[PDB]
Amino acid sequence: DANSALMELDKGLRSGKLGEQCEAVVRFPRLFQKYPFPILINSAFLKLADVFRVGNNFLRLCVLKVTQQSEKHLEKILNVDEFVKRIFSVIHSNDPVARAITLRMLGSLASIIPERKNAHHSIRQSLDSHDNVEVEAAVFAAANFSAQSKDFAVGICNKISEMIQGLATPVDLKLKLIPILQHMHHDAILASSARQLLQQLVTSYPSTKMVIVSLHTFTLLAASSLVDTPKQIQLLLQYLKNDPRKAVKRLAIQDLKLLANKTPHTWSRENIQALCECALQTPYDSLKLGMLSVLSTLSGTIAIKHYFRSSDLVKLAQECCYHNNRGIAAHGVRVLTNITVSCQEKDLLALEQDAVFGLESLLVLCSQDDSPGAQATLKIALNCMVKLAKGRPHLSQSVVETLLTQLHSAQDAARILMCHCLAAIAMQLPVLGDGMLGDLMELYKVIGRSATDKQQELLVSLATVIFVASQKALSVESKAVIKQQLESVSNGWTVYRIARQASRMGNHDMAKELYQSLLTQVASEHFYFWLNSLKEFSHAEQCLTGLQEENYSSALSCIAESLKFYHKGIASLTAASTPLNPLSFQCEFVKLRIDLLQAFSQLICTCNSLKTSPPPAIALQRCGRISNQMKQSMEEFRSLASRYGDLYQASFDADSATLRNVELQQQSCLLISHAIEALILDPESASFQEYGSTGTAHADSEYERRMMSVYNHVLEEVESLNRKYTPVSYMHTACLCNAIIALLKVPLSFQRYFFQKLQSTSIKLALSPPIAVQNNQQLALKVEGVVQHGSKPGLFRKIQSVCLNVSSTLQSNMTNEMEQRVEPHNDYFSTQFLLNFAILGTHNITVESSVKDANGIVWKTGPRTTIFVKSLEDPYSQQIRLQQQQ
Amino acid sequence: XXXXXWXXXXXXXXXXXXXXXXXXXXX
Amino acid sequence: DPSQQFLQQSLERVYSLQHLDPQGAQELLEFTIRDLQRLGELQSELAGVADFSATYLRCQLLLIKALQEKLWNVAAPLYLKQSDLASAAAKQIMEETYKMEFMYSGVENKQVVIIH
Repeated sequence: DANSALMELDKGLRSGKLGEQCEAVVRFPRLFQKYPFPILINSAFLKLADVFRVGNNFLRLCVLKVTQQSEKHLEKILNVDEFVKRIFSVIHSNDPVARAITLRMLGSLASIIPERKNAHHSIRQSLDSHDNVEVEAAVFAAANFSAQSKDFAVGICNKISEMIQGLATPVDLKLKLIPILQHMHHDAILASSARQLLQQLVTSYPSTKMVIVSLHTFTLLAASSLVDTPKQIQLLLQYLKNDPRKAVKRLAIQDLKLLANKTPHTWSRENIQALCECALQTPYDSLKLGMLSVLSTLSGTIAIKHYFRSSDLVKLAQECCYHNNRGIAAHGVRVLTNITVSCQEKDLLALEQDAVFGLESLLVLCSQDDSPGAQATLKIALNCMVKLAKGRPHLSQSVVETLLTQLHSAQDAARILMCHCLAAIAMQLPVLGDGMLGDLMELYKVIGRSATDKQQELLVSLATVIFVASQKALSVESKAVIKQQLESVSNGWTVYRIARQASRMGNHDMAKELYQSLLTQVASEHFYFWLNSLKEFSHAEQCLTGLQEENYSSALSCIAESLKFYHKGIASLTAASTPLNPLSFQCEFVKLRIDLLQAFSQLICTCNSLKTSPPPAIALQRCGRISNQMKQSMEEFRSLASRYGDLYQASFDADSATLRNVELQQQSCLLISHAIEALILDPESASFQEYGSTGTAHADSEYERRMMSVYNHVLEEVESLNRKYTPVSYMHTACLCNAIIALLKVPLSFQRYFFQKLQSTSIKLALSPPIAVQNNQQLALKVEGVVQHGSKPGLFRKIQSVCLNVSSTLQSNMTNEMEQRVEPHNDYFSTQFLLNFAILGTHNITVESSVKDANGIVWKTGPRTTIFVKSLEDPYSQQIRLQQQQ
Repeated sequence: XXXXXWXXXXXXXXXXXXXXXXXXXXX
Repeated sequence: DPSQQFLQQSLERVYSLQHLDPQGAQELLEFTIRDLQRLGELQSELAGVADFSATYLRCQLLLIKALQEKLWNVAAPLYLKQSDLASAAAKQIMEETYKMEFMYSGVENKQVVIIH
């Protein structure tokens, strides 16, 4: 029990022994974590304040540590006055240590007692005391109270000013005393007075420690109080170009880095010009690297568009591009790449090749050394050339070529990063993949066993770039890769990851072979069923590749074989479903693929049932059973589209890529339904101006490019064959039935949510009311739920509102349809519903938990919890009702 | 640095995948 | 009046950089909306004009984000509303325009015309 544990650690604080008493005090934060109840936190804090008032200074320090560790729980005590009064009573102690501990208490409690005037007076009086610990604690309390109260800040600004220019105050206490002015971000005139004091203070005390602390508190004031920023930036640049000390310049550099990270849009062109001029005439690489880091931070923002020919920034980036320091080279390359991809002026065409060759020189310098600092610059360069390839497409060929030439003559740990870069480039520009296949395959061949630790990562990354590069299948390269893994790697995890990449990129025969090689390597039968299901899915998608062209009989054969293997796979997949981490998305995705393939087979059967099963004896109509057959096919494909949509809405944890894949499947079956409707059922009513504005086809994957190419081709064929034929047409069946082949020719891609579970979130949904309620009374559903973020809480999406829908279905219809959008505030929400049950009997009610994200998209993720409600009648009310009826 | 590299950024190891790694690694 | 000067400077920075890419325009609008919100949290007498201009820039940001959606790159039959963003965006701009017109005391015709 909560109160039982409170008494258990409450009896220890009258023990008399200081050890058990400090035991009792410091057990309090665990109690606060276990039992966050305000009426109990209140009593615990009041007795903590009492033992603070009566205890010695070590017990007071323990109470201080508890109060610091329990800052979020002390806003829920609500007996603030007497608690603060009994702490504050020992500000009058003659002990300076006790006064210091109480000042630290007041500063720790400053969140819940702002504008408390006796605390302000005690801090002001203790700032002038003669004991160093009391003055330091008063400085700490003043720093806390100035952040939480502006009435404290306006007088303490003048006080801190007068005791900074007071020369009786020593230099170290001045150093501790400057950052009080950081919290002057309350009033504009207050910040202006603080800035005037700081301007006098920097020139009054030109010590290196003084100028470091004063410039840092001036910039924290300028960042917090936003109307100070251009003059602060120009002050920092002035102190960077004029003050000769390296430490002052280093603070100016890191401070301008902070201001560029926070507010890059407020930088003027003159500020960037001054920073560039500082970077030109400096002799130190340690300062130039920092200045170029600030300029590279500024280069990735909209400050370049405010800055904008060949300017000082461009010349500086070109100069630092060719530098013996690798960090300076990386920063200059980053600036050049950001300038190149930022705009499309005529002047950047010359420096485009400069960026390319600086990238190549940084690759040839950063690959053969294997330094820990070299890998960071290598990552920067490879990310920069990925950005260069994606932002500007035409010059990507030289980037790919120099990566291929660097791969054969680089160390192993560098090769993983270049494989990642090459895969990132090749998924966006597919024409570069097939030209680089031979060199990459030779690189795979020449591995053998010439590594021991990076061999696995290099093998999986290089097999990944083989699979991305090879848009088609593999004939002998697959056998060579298989032999390389069999001879080299007995680690089955590398084989599993390579097969995972193969099924990601659509190389399904390779995945099938690797999954056959892995069935004897697992321990649990659950993973055996999972691997067998993956093997069968890869085999079925490989069987789907036998569709050559226009051959509907071979289409039926291949679809039937693929269906056989594929729901043998779902037979073996649902055996791998576990109570802990079930295979829900995988099962739904595979079931939807089964249903789509079966609908495709049924539609091809209807293609054949055009020519077979001739029309009836009838003098749309007069077409036979085929009109109803395409009606049923349209209904099935639209149902498939809705089911792909609800899988999309129920996922919520997938990538952008997996969601895009689900959207592509939904668009595929929507395309087939529209192709049925627009040229079989009603060409007159359909075929409106459905001209898709195909502008920037920003398709992230090659699979997506193939799917939208197929969609565009099929839509153009449908529009070109809209009303050219009667609705009972051989061209209609042929074009639709070849659209089936075009849709199935591109292999299916299994995305990351099929394999890896990231952002595991759910709703516990612990509602509180077969329950029985009287007929005249209305039931109250006190429903509450807690969310369960796993590892990264907001990796892809974050919950904004939890939309709860509750409805009641009698005779266990849907008359108590209710909706409430509640917002969780500490990853927990609670709302209360009012359900009416006039009809006596068992009432099945169900509650849903939809999640609306920050973008406003509704995700139907929560459990569908059902409880049954019985509406029993009062005997007096029943007798009255029967007497009134009879 | 691919933004969609599965093998890379393995700090977010799942439950099934971690057990699969432990089962198929030391074998 | 440094705060009034900053508000004018941020507004003219938004106005004078209306030739950027959509990503840069969204970034500039987000920066200026954040700055106007914090300025409203700092200067009390400029709070009304700060969140007035912030709601206007939020309207423009919602319009820009809706006009740069993935649904324009797909055909009408392939359009799907279960991942839609622009439909909520238009409703949000309507709500913000009504909030702008009616919860602000100092409006006139010269502002009502831009609101409409």
